[PDB]
Amino acid sequence: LNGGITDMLTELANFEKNVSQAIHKYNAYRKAASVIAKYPHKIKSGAEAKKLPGVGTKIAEKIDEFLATGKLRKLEKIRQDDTSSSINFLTRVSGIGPSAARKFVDEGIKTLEDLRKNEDKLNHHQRIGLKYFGDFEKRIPREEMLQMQDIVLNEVKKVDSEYIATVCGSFRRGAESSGDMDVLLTHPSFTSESPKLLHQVVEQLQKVHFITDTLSKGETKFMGVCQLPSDEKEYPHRRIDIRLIPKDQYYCGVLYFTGSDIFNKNMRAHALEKGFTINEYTIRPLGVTGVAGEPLPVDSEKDIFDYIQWKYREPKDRSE
DNA sequence: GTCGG
DNA sequence: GCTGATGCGC
DNA sequence: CCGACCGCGCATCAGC
Ligand code: NA
Ligand code: NA
Ligand code: NA
Repeated sequence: LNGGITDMLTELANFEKNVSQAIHKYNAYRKAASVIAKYPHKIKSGAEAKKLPGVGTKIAEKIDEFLATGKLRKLEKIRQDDTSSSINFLTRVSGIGPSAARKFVDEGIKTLEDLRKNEDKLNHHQRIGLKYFGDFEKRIPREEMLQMQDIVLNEVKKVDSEYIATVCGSFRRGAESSGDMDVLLTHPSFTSESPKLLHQVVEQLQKVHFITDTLSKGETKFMGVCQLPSDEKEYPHRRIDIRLIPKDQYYCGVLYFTGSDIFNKNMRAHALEKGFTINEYTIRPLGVTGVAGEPLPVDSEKDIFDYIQWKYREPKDRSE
């Protein structure tokens, strides 16, 4: 209903992140765009929007200007500035953030073609981002997410049957498509109390030509690129993350990385109401002075809901 | 840019 | 070479 | 009025 407005706000967000290097303004604009996107009426004025949380005085003014004129002069200015628009474009390459993009543009590197000419000036991450520029911007239909899941769960199984693997994100909530694949991994041998555990899994996924490129990889986190097996149309390359988490912190991690972010907000709020604090890693009781005690045992997501006396919420009912 | 202490 | 800072994506 | 707004793992750099 307010597609024009939320587009305007997103454009402003991208400009603050990429050109102004103002990450909190970026997120303020995103917050505004989200809350307006969800508003079940066609906004008729700035004052109306300002009733919404995340929408303040300045955004209300831009909404008035947009509604009267169908544009923002601030945005037209920005779009007609070659430097700003080139900086903004270059950050669409994974690995090229606001700093690299400004540096590149400063020396006349402004397009994909320019990057290709200057690949010697890119780091490994950036080269991969450039290589799969188009594929990385594609969404992943749920039916492919399911084929990808089966591959990952099976190959993990082949390395060792005690591995536990869970594909999280909006996917786990029943999303009809995903931006990437986020995999949480654990193993009985890994706990916060006390060895190539992730490597063995990455190596096997490479072995079967599922994982095709690595952006980064250490003992607990892998970020890379994967592709489904193809005499017909070859699949786009996709971003996959794999995180190795201690088993005693595993289901808190699943909970967190399943979201939604709004769901996590309401659940941490409710946990506090009842004398617990939940973060990505643990659920801890609060003493009366507000001192967090030791992390509680967690053997499943359900355990966390139990502790705070909340009725178990199916992942697909976790929109908020 | 918006919010809350 | 070593340590701590920064950039980056999440 | 003023600081918070998540903060972490990894790659790379800055400074030594
Ligand atoms: Na508001
Ligand atoms: Na980028
Ligand atoms: Na605050």
